[PDB]
Amino acid sequence: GSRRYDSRTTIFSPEGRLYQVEYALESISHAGTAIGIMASDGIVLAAERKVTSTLLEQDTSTEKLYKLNDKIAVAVAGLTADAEILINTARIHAQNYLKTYNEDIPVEILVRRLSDIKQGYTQHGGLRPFGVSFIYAGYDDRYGYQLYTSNPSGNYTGWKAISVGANTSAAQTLLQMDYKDDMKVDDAIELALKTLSKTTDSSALTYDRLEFATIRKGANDGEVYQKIFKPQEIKDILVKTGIT
Amino acid sequence: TQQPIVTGTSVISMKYDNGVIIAADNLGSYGSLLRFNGVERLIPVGDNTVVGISGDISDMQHIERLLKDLVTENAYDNPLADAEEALEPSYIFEYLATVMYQRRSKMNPLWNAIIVAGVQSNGDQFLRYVNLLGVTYSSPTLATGFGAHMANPLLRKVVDRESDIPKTTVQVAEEAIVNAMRVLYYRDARSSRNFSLAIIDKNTGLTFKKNLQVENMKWDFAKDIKGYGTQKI
Amino acid sequence: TTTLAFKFRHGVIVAADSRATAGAYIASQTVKKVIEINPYLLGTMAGGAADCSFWERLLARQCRIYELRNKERISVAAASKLLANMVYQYKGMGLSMGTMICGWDKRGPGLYYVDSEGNRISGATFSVGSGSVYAYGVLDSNYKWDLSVEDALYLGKRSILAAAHRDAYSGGSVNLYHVTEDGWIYHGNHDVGELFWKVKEEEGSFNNVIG
Amino acid sequence: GYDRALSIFSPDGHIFQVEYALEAVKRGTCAVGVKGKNCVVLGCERRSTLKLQDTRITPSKVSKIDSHVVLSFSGLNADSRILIEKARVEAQSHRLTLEDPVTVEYLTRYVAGVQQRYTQSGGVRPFGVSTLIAGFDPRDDEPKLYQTEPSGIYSSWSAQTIGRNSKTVREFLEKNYDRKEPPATVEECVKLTVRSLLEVVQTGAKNIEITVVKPDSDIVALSSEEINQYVTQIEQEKQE
Amino acid sequence: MTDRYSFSLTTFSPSGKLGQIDYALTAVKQGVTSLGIKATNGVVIATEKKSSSPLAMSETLSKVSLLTPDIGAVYSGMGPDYRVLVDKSRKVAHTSYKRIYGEYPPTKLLVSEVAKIMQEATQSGGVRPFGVSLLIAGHDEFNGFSLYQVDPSGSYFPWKATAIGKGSVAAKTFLEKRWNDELELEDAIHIALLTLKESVEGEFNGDTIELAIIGDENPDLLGYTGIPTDKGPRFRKLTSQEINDRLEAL
Amino acid sequence: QFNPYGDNGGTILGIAGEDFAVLAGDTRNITDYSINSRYEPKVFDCGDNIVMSANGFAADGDALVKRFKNSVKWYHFDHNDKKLSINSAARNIQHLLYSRRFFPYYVYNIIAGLDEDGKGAVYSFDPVGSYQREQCRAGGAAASLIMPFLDNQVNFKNQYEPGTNGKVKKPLKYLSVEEVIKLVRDSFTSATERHIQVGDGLEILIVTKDGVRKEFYELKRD
Amino acid sequence: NNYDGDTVTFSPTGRLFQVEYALEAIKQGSVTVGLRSNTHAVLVALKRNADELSSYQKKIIKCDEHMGLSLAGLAPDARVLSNYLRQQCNYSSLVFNRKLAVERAGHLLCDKAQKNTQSYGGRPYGVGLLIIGYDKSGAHLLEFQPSGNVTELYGTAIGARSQGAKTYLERTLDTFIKIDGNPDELIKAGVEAISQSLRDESLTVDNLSIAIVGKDTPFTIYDGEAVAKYI
Amino acid sequence: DRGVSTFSPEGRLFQVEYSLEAIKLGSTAIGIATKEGVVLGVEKRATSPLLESDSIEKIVEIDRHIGCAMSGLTADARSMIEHARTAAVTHNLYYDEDINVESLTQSVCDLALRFGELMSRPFGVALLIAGHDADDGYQLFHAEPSGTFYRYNAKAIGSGSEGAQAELLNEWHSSLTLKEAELLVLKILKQVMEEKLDENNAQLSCITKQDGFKIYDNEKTAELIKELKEKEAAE
Ligand SMILES: [Cl-]
Ligand SMILES: [Mg+2]
Ligand SMILES: [Mg+2]
Ligand SMILES: [Mg+2]
Ligand SMILES: [Mg+2]
Repeated sequence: GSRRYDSRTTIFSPEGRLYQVEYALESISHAGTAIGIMASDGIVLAAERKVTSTLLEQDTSTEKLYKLNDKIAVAVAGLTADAEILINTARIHAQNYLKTYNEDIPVEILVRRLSDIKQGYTQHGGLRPFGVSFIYAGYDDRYGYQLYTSNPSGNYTGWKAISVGANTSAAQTLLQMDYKDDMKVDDAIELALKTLSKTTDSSALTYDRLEFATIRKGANDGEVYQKIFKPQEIKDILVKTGIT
Repeated sequence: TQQPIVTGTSVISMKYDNGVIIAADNLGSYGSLLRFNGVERLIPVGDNTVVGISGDISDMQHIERLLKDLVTENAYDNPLADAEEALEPSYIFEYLATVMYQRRSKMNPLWNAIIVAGVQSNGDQFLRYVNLLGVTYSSPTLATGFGAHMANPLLRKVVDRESDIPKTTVQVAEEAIVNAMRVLYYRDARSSRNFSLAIIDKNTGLTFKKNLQVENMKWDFAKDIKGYGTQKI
Repeated sequence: TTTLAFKFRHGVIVAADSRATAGAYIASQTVKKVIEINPYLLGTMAGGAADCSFWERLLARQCRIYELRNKERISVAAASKLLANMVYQYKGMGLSMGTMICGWDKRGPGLYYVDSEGNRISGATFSVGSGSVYAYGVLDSNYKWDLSVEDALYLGKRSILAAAHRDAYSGGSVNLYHVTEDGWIYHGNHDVGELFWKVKEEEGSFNNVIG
Repeated sequence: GYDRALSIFSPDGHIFQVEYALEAVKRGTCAVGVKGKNCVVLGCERRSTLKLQDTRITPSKVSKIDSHVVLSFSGLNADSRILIEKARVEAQSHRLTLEDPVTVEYLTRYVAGVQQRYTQSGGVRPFGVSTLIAGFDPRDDEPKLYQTEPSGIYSSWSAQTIGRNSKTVREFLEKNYDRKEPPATVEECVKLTVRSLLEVVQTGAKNIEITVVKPDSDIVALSSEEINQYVTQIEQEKQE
Repeated sequence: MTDRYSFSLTTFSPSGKLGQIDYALTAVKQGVTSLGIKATNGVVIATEKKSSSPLAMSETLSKVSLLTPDIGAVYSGMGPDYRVLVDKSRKVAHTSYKRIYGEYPPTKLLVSEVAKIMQEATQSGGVRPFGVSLLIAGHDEFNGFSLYQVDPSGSYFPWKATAIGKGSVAAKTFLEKRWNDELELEDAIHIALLTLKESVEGEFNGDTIELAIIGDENPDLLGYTGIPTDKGPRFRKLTSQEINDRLEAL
Repeated sequence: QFNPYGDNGGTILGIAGEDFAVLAGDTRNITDYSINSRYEPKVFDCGDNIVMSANGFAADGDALVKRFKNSVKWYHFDHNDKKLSINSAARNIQHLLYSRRFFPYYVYNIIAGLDEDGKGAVYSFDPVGSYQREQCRAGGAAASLIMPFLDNQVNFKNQYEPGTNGKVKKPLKYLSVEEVIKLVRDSFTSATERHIQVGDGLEILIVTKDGVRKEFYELKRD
Repeated sequence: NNYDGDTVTFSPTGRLFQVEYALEAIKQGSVTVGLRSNTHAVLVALKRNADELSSYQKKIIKCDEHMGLSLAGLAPDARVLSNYLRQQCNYSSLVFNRKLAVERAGHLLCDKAQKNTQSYGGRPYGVGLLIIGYDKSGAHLLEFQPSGNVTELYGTAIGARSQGAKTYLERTLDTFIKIDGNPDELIKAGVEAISQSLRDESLTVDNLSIAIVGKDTPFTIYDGEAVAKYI
Repeated sequence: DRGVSTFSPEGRLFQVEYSLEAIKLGSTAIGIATKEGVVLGVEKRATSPLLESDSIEKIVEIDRHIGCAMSGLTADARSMIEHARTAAVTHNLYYDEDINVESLTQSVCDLALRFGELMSRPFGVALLIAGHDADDGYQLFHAEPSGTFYRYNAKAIGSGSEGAQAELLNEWHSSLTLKEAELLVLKILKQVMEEKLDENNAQLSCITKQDGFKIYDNEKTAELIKELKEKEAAE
C-alpha cells in the first residue's frame, strides 16, 4: 500500500534527534542573516535579502520583515512561503486575543502559540515541518521591550541580542563582544549593520540588499511606533553609520 | 409523520379446517372520492402465503416491492428455494412486523393494517395481524378497519374459538366471507362491489379468485319506505 | 412523597415514607426511597423514581472506580457534584429528581441537596417531596446539634409521620437510617398505621383524631 | 488521518522510538529534585553556551502546574510545553469536577498516562521528555517528589536527577542523602541540591536555578545572589 | 480506497534541500520562455505559442489568461498545472475577496492567494508541487501597476521586468540593458517583442506569439453603459493583427 | 398527527409464595371497544426459570420481552452458561427500559421466579425502569380493582383477631399454591364483571424448582 | 519473498502469501474432527495445554441451539468469527423467526474472511473452523478456511496430523453416514477417527472435547467426566 | 517497512512474538491458586536505592474479588487495569452481581489483538489475574498480548519464569494451605531474584472469599520471610 512511500517525518534518530527538524535547520543556515538587538529605549530588526537583482522592485518587496500587529514584528529566515502561512496565523491569533480580552496580546503568548504549532508538525500528522526561524521583536506593558526566537523544533527563547540564518556563529560572537546593557537604539542600529557588514557573504553591504526596522517608544508620549524602513531611509542610515 | 392519501378499506380473513381464507375489495379511495376501481390489495408470496393490506396505497406498493425483493433474495445461493428453504408465512410476517415497528419508532410509519394469511410447512394455519404501530395479534378471525366492527361478529359465529376450526369446511368459510363482503358493501361508505378472494389450502394449495362481485342483494324493501316520519306519499 | 435528612454531632439521620401513587390510586406502599448507594453513602428518591434510582446507581459506579483509581473513598461533595453534572446535561429534557446525598468523610458528616433543575446545596437540614412542608415544621422546632442518636432517630421518624398524616400522597411506612463514620446503619421499617396510634398515645399529640 | 505505527516492537522486544526518546532526555540539561523534612527543592541546569539571553522572558525550567505543585523536566523543550499545558488543564478540571486540588501522585499519574498513550497510538511519536513533579497534597505536610519518563512509567523518589550527566549527580546523592535523617531545614535541602549540581554544572554563576516548594502553596524561586551565597560557602568549606 | 497518502511527499534532505521543489523548478526551466515588463502607464506579459502540431488550432490553447478584469497571468512549465491554477485563482478572487468586499482584489493579494495554494502542494499530504512558475501582471487603485513572479515553492517577488523558462538567463540580461523608469507601454511592448525573438527558433508572428497588456480602461470591452464608475477592464489580449503591425516597426 | 402509542388493555397479576411464584394475566387483546383476539398470550417463559409479562401497549411489550429473551441468550454466551438470577434479570430490565428514557416502552412489566435461596420472587417495573421486589402486585387496566382485595386476603390488612377488638392483628400465615390460584381466579372473575377490557380467558404460569407450569381458565366473553 | 509483506499483493505465479501463512497457523493448531450422519452431526476436538499446571484450551464454541463450531489456529480469531455467527444466527431469528441455514452461515463466513484478503492494512484470519448444524434440510458439516473457501462435507479434520483422521473417514464414509438415530455410535466413530491423528499422547478425561447436534438434540458440548464414557 | 499485523512464514504474528520478548525482560511475578485462596507475589526491582520502593505498584486491585499482578512494560498495564475495573464495575451495574473471573479475563484479552494501521502495537505486558467467584471458586489466569488466556493452578511470568515454573511444577499440590502458598511464592522469588529478598524489594498479596483482595503490609511480609528462613534452616 501507501506505507512504502512514507518518509516518516516525525521520528527520532538513534541519538534522540528529530531528523527533519535538523535538516530544516540546515536549510535555514543558508538563508539570509537576520539580526535582532534589544535596547533600553527600543528594539532593532536588521536583515539581509538574498542575492538580489537590479530588476527587482525593492520598494514594494517584502521577504524578511513582517508586521504581526502594531506592537509586534518578525524577521524571517528560511522558506518565505512557509513563513507567510505562519505569519497569517499569528496575525489571526493576535486579533482573537484582542477581541476576547480587549487588550493587545502579550508578546510571549503570541510567540508560544506559533511555537506550539511548529511543535505539532514534529510530533504528529506525518507532514514536513516549517523550514522557518523567526526573530520576534515586540512590546507590551508587562515586560516592556522583548526579543524572542523560534525554530522548526518549536522551541523558543528570549534574547538581548540574537541572529538567525547564515553565519550566526560569527554574528553571535560579534554581538556578544560589543553589546552592553545600558545601550540605546541608535547605538543598536549601528551594531546591527556593522555585524551584517562583517558576516555577509556579499562583496559589500548596500541599501538594495537590506531590510530594516525599529520598534521605538520614540513615539509622541507613552506609546510605541513600528518603523519599517524604506529603501531611501536604509540608504541614509548606511551613510550615517559610515558603511557606504 | 404523514397522512394517508389514496386508501384501501377492510381486509377480512378466517381460519377453516384445512387452511385460511382472505378477502379485500378492489377500491383505492381518495378521501370521499372513489378514485381507483382496479386496485389489487391481496398480494401472494409464493404458493403458500397471501398478504392482505389496507390503508395507504403508496405504502402498500412499497411493501409489495419489499416482498417481491424478499423472494428474489431468498433464492440467492439457495438450492432449496422451491422446497425446504422456501419462504414461510411466519417468516414473511415477522419481517413485515419488524419493519412496521421500526418505522413507527422513527416516527415515520407505513400507514397500513396488514393481515398475513398462509399455511406453514407442517400444514398449520397461519393468520396474524400487524399495523402502523407495530401492534400484532392472532385470532381465528381477523379483519381490518370496518371489517373489525362488522365482519368479525359474523365470522365469529362460525368460528367462535380454536375448537371450531376443524369443524369448519372451506365451503362454509367462503360463504361466510362472501356474506361479510356484501354486508360491508351495504354499510361501508368507502367500499366497492368488486373484490378479490384468496384461499390457501394445505391440500389444494393457493386458489386466487379475481373479479368477484357482491350479489344476491336486498334492496326491494326500499320502495315501501317513504319520508322520515309522518309523510305518507 | 416525604423524605428528609439532617446533620448532627453523631452523624446524619435519613428518613422517608414508602407510598407510590398513580393519580389517586395507590400503586405501591413498599417503595425504598432511601437509596443504598454504597456502605458509606446514602441517597433519597423524590420526583421520578426511575430517574433517581438509575442516575444514583450510575453514580455509585463512578464512586467505586474513584475508590479504585485513587485508593480513597470519595467525598460527599465530589459524589454530589458528579451526580449534579451528570443530570445537568439533560436539563430541560424531562428529568425529575430531588435527592439528598448523605455521608461521612474527612470533613465530618456531609449532606448535599441535588435536583434536576440544577441546584446543589450543602446544608444541615433538608426535606423534599410533596409532604416536605409538613415535616419542616417538626424539624425546625426540635432540631439541635447536641442531639442524642436515640432522640435524632425519633425526630426524623416523627417528622415523616407528621407529613404522612396530612399529605395524601405520603404514607405507608417509615424507613430510618443513621450514617456514622464507620458507615450507615439501617434502623428499621415502621408502619405508619401502627406508629400513628403509638405516638398519639405516648406523646399526647393528634388530639383531634379519635382513637 | 495519518495512522502510521511509529512506536513498534523490534525482534529483541524493544520499542526503539521510546528508547530513542530517552536519548533526547540524556541530551537535555540536568534537572534535580531533593525532598527534605518539610520541603522539596528543584534544581535545574542552564547551559552557558547561550549568553546574550534575556533571563526575564526566557521560559523558566520549573513550571507551576497549580499553586501547590511544580514540574521540571529534561529533554525536548517544545515537547515539555504540551505536557505542562495538558497537566494545567487537568489540574483545573479536577478542581472543577471534584472540588479538591489534585494530589501530586494523581497529577503525576495523569502526565505519565499521556506519555504512555503516545507510545502506542498511530501517527504520533513519544515525548522526548522526562519530568520531575514535586509539591504538597492539600492539607498535608508530607513532601512529595515523583519522576516520569517517555515510556509512561512513574515512581516516587527521596531524591532524584535526570538529564545530561545525571549518572554523576545521582552517584553524589546516593552517598550524601540519608533517608533516616533528611535535610531538616530549607537551608540544608537547598545546600545539598546546589552541591549536587556543582558536580556537573561547570560555573556556579547563572547556570544554576533553584526553586523551593513548601507546604500550603508556598512556592518561591531563589535569585542569582541567594544561590551565589550557597556556591561561595560550599567551596570555602571544600578548601580544607 | 480512501486517499491513504496523508504524509508529505516533499521533505528536507540532509543538505537542507527540498527535492521536489528543486525538481519542479527544473521542469519550469525546460518550459517555453515567457516574460513580463512593467511600464509607467502599463504592464506587458508575453510568451511563445509552441504548437504541438500544425493540425492543432493554437488559438484554442490560451497561455495568457485573464484572472480578473485588471489582472492577467502567463506561465512557464507544465501547461495542465497552469490551467487548474488559473481556475482556482479566478475562483479564490471571488470567494476570499469579491464576495466579501464587493470589489476585485489588488494584484499583490491575489498573488498571495495563488502563492498559498502552491505552498500547500509543497507541504500537504499525498501531492507533488505545481510544475510552473507564474508571471502575474495587474493594476489596482492604491498600488498602481505591478508585476509578480510566483515559483513552485510558493515564494513570490515583485519585478520591474523579468523572464522565466528556457532562455530566461539571456532574456533577463537583455531586459536589464533596455529597462528604465520612464518607459511608456508601447516602448515596453517593443522591448518585449525584441526580447522574445531571441528565444524563438521558428516562425515569429502574431499567430505564434501570445501577448497581453494591463493598461488603460477599455469601456468598449465592458459590455454595458450607464454606470460612470464602471469604465471597463484594464486587461487586454492583443490580436494577431495588432502584433504583426508592431513587428513591421521592429 | 401520528400517535406512536396505543392501549391494548389487559391486566396481569404476580404473587410470590414461600417456595413458588405465579404470574397471571388475561388473554384478551383490545383497541377501544373492539376485541382483537380472545386468546393472545401475554405471559411468557423467558428461560432460566423466569416468567415475564409487559402489559399496556402490546407492540412495546412484545419488543421488550423479545429483547429480554435475547439478553438471557447472550448472558449464557458471555458468562459460561451461568443461570441468570431473578435479581440480575430485574436490574438488566431496568437498563433496557431506561435506554428509551426519552421515548419509553409504554408498558408496566412484571417478572416472577425464584430467588437464589429458592424462595418465591416477583419484581414490578414502571415504563422507565424503576423496579422493586414485591410479594403481591397487579398491573394493568383492572389493577386498582384487584390490589385492595389482595391486601385484604393475602397480607390480611385491616383484619384483626376476634375478641381483642383491634389490639391483635391477624397473623401472616403462608399460603399454598392452591390457595393462591383461588385468589388469582377470584380476582380476575371479579375484575371481568366490572371492567370491560378484562375477560375471555385467564392464563397462569406457575414457577417452582421443578420448572414452569401453565394453567388456563375461561372467563366471560362479553 | 518480496510479495508476502501484505495481503494486498499477488505473487508472480498468482499466489497470496499472507493468506498461505495464515493457513499455516491452522496446521500448527491442535487436531479437531468433524463428521455427520443423516440424523446427527458430531464435532470431536483434541484440546491442548500449556503445561501440567495449565488448563486445556477450549476448542468448541456454541453459536445457536442448532449450530456451532470447533476451532484450530488463533483462538481469538475464532472468538471474532463465532461472535459474528452468533449475531447472524440471532438476526435471522429476531427478524425472520427463522433458524439460519448452515449453508448460508458458511456463505456469510466466506464473505467476511474474503474482505480481509483484498484490503490494505488488515490481515487474514489465522484460524480454521469446522461448523456443524441441523436445519430444515437435515444434518450438515462445513469446513472453513481463512482464504474464504467454505466446503460442505460428510466428514473432515483440520489441524496438526489431521491427514490420518481424514483418511480414516474416507474409508469409513459408507459406514458412519448410515449411523442414524444412534448418537453414541456416531461419537465413537469420531473418537476413533481423531485417534488416527495422535502420537505419543492419548485421549484423557480433560484432554478430549466432544460436541453434538441432531434431530431432537440441541447443540451441546461435553467435557470432563462427561466424555470418560468414550475414552 | 512491513505491516504491523503481518504473519510470519511459520504462521505467527511478528509483533505478538516480539512483545513476548519484552515480557521476558520484565520483573518476576508469581501466582499460586489453592482451595483457601490465591496468592500473588512480585519482584519490585528498584533501579536505585533512592527510589521509594513502596511507590512501585506491580500488584493491583481490579475488584474486591479480583486481583492482578503484572510483568513487562508495566506502563502498558494501566489502560488494561482501567478497562478491567470498568468492566467489573459496569457488570455490577447491569446485573447486580460480581463478575466471573473468566469473563473479566476474557474482556481484558479482547483488547489484546485490537492493533493495526485502534492502537498501534500490542501490549508489552503479561498479567496474572487472580480471583474468586461462586461458580468456579478460586481461579488464576495468565493473560497474554496474543489475546490468549490459560487458567493455571500455579504460574510464574517474567525474567525468572521458566526456572520458577519448573519449581512450581514440583511444589504444587491440590491440598496446599494459604500459609504454605505464601512461603512458596517467597521461596521461589528469593531463588530467581538478583538482589537478596526482603520486605522492601518484594511484595505479597492474596484473594480470599471472606476478606477479598488484600495487599500485604511490609511488616506482615517481613514475618513470613523470617518464618521461611527458619524452616529452611530446620533441615
Ligand atoms: Cl488450537
Ligand atoms: Mg373490503
Ligand atoms: Mg459528572
Ligand atoms: Mg397521608
Ligand atoms: Mg361486550
